[PDB]
Amino acid sequence: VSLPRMVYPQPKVLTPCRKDVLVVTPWLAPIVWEGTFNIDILNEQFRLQNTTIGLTVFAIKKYVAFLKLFLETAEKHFMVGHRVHYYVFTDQPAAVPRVTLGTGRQLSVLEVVSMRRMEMISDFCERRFLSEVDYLVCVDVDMEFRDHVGVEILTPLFGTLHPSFYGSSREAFTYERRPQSQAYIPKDEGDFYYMGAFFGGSVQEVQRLTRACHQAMMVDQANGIEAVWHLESHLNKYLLRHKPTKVLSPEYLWDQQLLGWPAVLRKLRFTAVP
Repeated sequence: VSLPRMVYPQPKVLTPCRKDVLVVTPWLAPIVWEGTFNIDILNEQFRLQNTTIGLTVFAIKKYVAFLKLFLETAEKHFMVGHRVHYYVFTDQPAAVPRVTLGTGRQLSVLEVVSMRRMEMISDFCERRFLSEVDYLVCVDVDMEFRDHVGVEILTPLFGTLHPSFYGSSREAFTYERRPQSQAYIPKDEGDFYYMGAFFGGSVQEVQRLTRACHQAMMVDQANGIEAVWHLESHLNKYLLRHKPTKVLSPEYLWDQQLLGWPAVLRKLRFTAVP
């Protein structure tokens, strides 16, 4: 459908807002920073498609303690105005807190180890996710939303710049460096260091990613090697070879106690818990 008439400031071709950071990758994917997007336009575009976003977390053993703050803050900040389906995978269904949800938002508790996590997405819940949501977003539970995380992130496949490495040279990236591992990346390769804690995309692309990562992890297991940073290492190999269609800035994965609040971050949207 057509967008309706909208009144907003004209984009200025010769006076770009963000001159301090790279806002597009060399394969022409946007890198999402505050000041690159008009959220009203994006909200219109995605609401006209009746977009449903699946937010998936694993909360095992003591990590169930983090669910209340995670879900409460997601209610304030994550995809507000859009349809949201939370999928909470846990070994303790009874410890999932009772959190009040806004309209058009639902929560499913799925009762159940990075390889086990990939199995849930690509195998056990494959049909379900295809039937229920348009996009899947995969995050860690020991986190809280502090600001807007919305449809600006949505795209066929995204990763997020790891907050410790966004300013680093590729030699410093903690990729798997042993050629015996399927996640191996040599010193002269690499675009970015993506964090394992925040990635997503269309259901089909996230399933493709998890299927590929699971295969790679099984091959490594058969060869008696475990990648240095586990899923994160495999995600980085996958995203090197299959370029993401958006990259999220570190606004989307931050640790203020560890890293402060640098000028390059206008907002701190999703953060580690103090």
